[PDB]
Amino acid sequence: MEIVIRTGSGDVRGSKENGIAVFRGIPYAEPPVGAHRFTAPRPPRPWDGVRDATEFSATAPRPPYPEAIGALLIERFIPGDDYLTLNVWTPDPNAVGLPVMVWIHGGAFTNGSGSEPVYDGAAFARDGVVFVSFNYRLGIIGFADLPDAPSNRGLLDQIAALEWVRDNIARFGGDPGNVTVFGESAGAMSVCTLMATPRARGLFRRAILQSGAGNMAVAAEDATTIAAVIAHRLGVEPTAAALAHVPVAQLLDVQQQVAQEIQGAPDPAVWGERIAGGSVLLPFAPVIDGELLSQRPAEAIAGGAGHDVDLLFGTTTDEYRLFLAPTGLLPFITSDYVTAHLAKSGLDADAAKAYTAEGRGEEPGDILASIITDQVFRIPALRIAESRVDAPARTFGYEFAWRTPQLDGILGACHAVELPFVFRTLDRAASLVGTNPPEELAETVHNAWVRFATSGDPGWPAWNPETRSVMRFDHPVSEMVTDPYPATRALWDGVP
Repeated sequence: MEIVIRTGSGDVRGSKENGIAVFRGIPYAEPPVGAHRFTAPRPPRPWDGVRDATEFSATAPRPPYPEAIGALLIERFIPGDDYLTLNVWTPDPNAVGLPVMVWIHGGAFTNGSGSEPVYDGAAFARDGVVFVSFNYRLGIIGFADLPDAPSNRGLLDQIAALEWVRDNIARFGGDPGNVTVFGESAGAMSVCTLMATPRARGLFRRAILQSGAGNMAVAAEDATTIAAVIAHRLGVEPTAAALAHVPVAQLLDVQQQVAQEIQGAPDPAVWGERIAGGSVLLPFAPVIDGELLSQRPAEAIAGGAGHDVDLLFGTTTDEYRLFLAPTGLLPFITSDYVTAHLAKSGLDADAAKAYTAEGRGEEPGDILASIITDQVFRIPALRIAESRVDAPARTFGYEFAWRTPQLDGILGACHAVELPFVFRTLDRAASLVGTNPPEELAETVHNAWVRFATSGDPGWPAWNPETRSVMRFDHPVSEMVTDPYPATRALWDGVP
């Protein structure tokens, strides 16, 4: 049952699990402890002999998800400091040139891990694909901007993991020249960021963006404000020199309070006018630091970044209901709040009527969820696709429309719902998808992902601005649709 493969830092021992070879917790960077919380990832100290790679490693420090989210998205924490590791599933390390899929987990840049049970790679390996997942630094440690630390450690970690794949995956049966990077939410936003980052050059041939685009980056001046507030609350200076010594529980407490304040209504006396006015979507997203990431990923992609990479992208029909619906408070939202929200984007109150006309909500709270779905997910995804009209590589789109039955159906096809369908891990995701989700749909979705990694074509017509065609996944029927929701789409043509 043991299987020993040579890496770059030494031999690792995995296990053969039913025609599949699995390796868990292969280190790709030295433990980021103390001052090394904030330094660039360092390749692991090489070793003689065989290091065990049969168990998942520690995961990155993270606070709990907010209570309502956390009941639906149940995380598995693994203790320890040696968390910059990756995991490989392959049908046979001696195979020749298999497609390689590298998963970047989501979690708002503060949560998640590569080793969550829902991200199990076995179904990909069974289908002839080498699958890799990994952990990267999160939150303050991963992304808070400090004058004495390289920016965006978590992005550097993702680059280091992808370099590990380039330099080692052939020994696991994979073609380094056929890597599809994929991710969901913050993982998909990370992929877009990597497309806009010169340091990530050549590390992937294809990309799958599940519910994330190029909008999620923190302006350098806002990151400086965020670090200053964090340091003030910790009673230390806003430097890596100071934060290297703060106990991690104290870091996570301040981090979680910052996350809560920015998600709500930030007090201008604490945060300044920009942040109080909503200039930060996620406060630990990658910083536009100027050297690693020179501009917001959306603008880089509009100028050609990633146009050589084949792209499959999509969103769920009801993305933002995950954040607004599960506590039963949607019915209290008022029309005047929706109108004020539309006004922040320069749209008139009657924009709400376009949502209702397209079946995207009759009550104000339902309309608000659809608006924010468009602002955060759907329109940013479409802007990337539109930018690629003349790209040499191919572009395909999907809409994941299957609705989860949890909480009497109130979530619809909410954010994250496609995850266990992609991975064929429905029995591990019942908190989000319920007890009896359709395995046929998991087969359909997962097989399309395998086809895309294999060939760059998921098996349906390419996306273009003429017909704007996407595969609408649902059960019992999945089928192509053209330019869904066109009137609500057109509302956003001139919005900043």
